[PDB]
Amino acid sequence: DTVSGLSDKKFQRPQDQYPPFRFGTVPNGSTERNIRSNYRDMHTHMVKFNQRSVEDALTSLKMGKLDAFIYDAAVLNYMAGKDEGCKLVTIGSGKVFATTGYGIAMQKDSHWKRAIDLALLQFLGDGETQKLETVWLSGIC
Amino acid sequence: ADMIVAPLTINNERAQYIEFSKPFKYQGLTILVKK
Ligand SMILES: *[C@@H]1O[C@H](CO)[C@@H](O[C@@H]2O[C@H](CO)[C@@H](O[C@@H]3O[C@H](CO)[C@@H](O)[C@H](O)[C@@H]3O)[C@H](O)[C@H]2NC(C)=O)[C@H](O)[C@H]1NC(C)=O
Repeated sequence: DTVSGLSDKKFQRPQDQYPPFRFGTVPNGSTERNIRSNYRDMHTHMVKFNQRSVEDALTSLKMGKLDAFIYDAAVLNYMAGKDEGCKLVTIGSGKVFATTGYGIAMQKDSHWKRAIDLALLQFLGDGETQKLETVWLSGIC
Repeated sequence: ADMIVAPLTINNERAQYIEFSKPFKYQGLTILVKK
């Protein structure tokens, strides 16, 4: 690896002669809020972003436009898993910063939450989420 | 007791009688072998 995450001085201090620049961070989504809330200096420097989704960002990176991409964990892992050859993310076990999870958003205090949540717990309990992982999210590398 | 602050596992059997909170650490299940 070349960068130790969000604590490296290269990211934390954008004043290098060789300025490793333009992590994707598609604007006006979710991780941009975290960046703009915690440390404003990247958000100030970070302007050479991508105007499209990961699909354009990955080809731009392969073409040499930018050398770093900062985005979600699951989608980036899937993209890396489904590729000719392989494009490697940083150390995967430690590449999950600001851990959270997906979920279903409903109206404030609705009675469905009592049942659908327990259904989801059951689903994770019997292993029926597991073979969905095999079927839908897999790659060669 | 009025609260449980401990490594409590969230599952179906407990959610029927308890209102939990969002997880603060994810974990799974492994096995221990002497080596
Ligand atoms: C993030 O929020 C912005 C806020 O609207 C979303 O739209 C972008 O914001 C710009 C700046 O307000 C908008 O520019 C507009 O462009 C039209 C056509 O050129 C012009 O007639 C207007 O007066 C205004 O300047 C525009 O709606 C849009 N930006 C572009 C380049 O189209 C944006 O969709 C949200 N999400 C993202 C990922 O940016």
